Amino acid sequence: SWQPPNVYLETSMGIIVLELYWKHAPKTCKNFAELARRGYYNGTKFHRIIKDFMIQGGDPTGTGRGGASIYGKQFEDELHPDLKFTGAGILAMANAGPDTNGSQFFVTLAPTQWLDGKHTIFGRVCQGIGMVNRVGMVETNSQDRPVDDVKIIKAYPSG
Amino acid sequence: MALTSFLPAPTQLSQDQLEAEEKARSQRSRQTSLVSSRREPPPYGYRKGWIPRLLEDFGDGGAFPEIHVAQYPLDMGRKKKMSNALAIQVDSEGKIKY
Amino acid sequence: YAAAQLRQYHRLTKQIKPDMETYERLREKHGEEFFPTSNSLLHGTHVPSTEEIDRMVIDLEKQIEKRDK
Amino acid sequence: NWIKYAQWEESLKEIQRARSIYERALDVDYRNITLWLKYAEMEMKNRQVNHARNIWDRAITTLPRVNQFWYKYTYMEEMLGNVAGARQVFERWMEWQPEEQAWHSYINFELRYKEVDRARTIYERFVLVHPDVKNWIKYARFEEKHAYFAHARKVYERAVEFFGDEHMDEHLYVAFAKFEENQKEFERVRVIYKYALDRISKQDAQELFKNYTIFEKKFGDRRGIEDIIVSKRRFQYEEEVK
Amino acid sequence: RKRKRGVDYNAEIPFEKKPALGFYDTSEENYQALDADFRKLRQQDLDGE
Repeated sequence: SWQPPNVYLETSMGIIVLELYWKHAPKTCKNFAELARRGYYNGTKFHRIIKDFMIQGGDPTGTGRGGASIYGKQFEDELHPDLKFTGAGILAMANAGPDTNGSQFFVTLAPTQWLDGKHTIFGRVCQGIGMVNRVGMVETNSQDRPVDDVKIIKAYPSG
Repeated sequence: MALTSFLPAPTQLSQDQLEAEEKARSQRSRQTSLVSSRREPPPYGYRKGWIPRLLEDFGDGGAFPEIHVAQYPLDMGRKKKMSNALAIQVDSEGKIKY
Repeated sequence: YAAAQLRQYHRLTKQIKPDMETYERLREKHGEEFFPTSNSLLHGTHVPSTEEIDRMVIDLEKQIEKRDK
Repeated sequence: NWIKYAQWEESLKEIQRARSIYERALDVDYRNITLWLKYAEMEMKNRQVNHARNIWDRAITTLPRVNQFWYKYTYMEEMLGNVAGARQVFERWMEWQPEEQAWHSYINFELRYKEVDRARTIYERFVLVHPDVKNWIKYARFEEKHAYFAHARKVYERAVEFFGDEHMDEHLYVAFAKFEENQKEFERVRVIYKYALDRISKQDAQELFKNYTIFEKKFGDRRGIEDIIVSKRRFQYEEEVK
Repeated sequence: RKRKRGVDYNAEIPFEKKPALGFYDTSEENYQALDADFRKLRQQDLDGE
């Protein structure tokens, strides 16, 4: 039940550093840091990249159906009245419905308004925002899958 | 066999070389003194009451969800015009996929 | 053809050489950009000014005018 | 025939028709160098810079060995003052390892804008791609002119190490003697010439001897000057005797 | 007119293979139309000297 600082992503393209608000959603932050600590993202990829919307990432199955948690497959939401989906580079926990969150995050690329109805924000990107846009410029298909591998190499709950 | 074994190690230096060695070492040091572009300040950590308005404020980038103003780091998220350019797509860790 | 083109190239490059002012003006303000690698994202964003384009066209004519001979 | 039709539409300023003629002509023989040139020229004249860029960028991908395209593309950026953009074209060119003359154009580009330290780094890369004695002399003399003698010597030392066990050109040693002459290391100079004279035949070493005999005429005593000259004459008279 | 071919080259760009398009946007830039000047132009002037 310890509180690490900023999480280092080390993607195939470069480094991105996420800031996490221990002020507002600590349970997701502990979960995200622990999965980063144990090495649960080492080799997972950005499977769903929609242009000018978001980048869903992080699944050992690579399907966009997989994931568990440190509590086990589900935990509640933290729909906080302060965090609002505003601009690019917000980090947020990808959902499948009410109070069901696994281990899939998504980094957002534009202001979205219908999102914060039903998703938990916990984070924002803070180092090399242009590299996110380079991930944003990745070739897609009908199901919005990348042709190459945009995978996360390593991740560090540093500090 | 190379002259490096037939010529003595640089313990032989004329007075002109002694002055020139100090001059050549300082010349290298002077050419790297051009610091170039002084970069933007990072945002404040205790963000109460601060509102980003310029591109400069973002510094390192990223939008602040706790600040209730529409933010557009590096002009992302702004409604783009009908540009016919295909995306400058870059491979995993390689060069730009031309 | 290569050698005469090279001689042309040596002739053309030496005639652009007195334009130090536009280089010097650019180098300070664009020194953060002035040094790119082949993988840097600058390609595709450069929108040159109309006057620079005009200078190119005139200079192209000078190449043609030589080629005429 | 295609060029005549496209130039006629160009005279009518019906650029949209002219464009389609060039593209259709590429479908029959994309390898014809002159076709690409005529298409790119027409867009440049009419200030349609982005169209011309797309033509050049396509050309270098399909026909990388056509050197003329690279030169012309950089020449566009140079006239537009896009010194940064020009480098990207140059850097992507060097990936293919082009001919010697291409490198010199890139070197001269930095030299026109006085970026001495960068020119050095390109020189190092160039010499590794083209390990020829001429390039080593050029690099060494470059450092020498700017008085960075601590760098210049290392270039000469590496050169006599690299070539010395494979091939031994008199041209390098005459140059390196002049360096130590500037350094006034007359003892080092004599070592260089002896090392060359013991291995190179006296009949090729005449220009070697000629600079050496002038060298001794600059700083050597009369006794030393005559002995090297006598030994040469002795060899010459021995050739007469043989 | 009783022909299957001919007049089609006046209605549109006949065989409009588009320019390839990539890395620079160029849907924006466009060109000045032909200056007509139908009080000096001649048949010899279009073909040239």
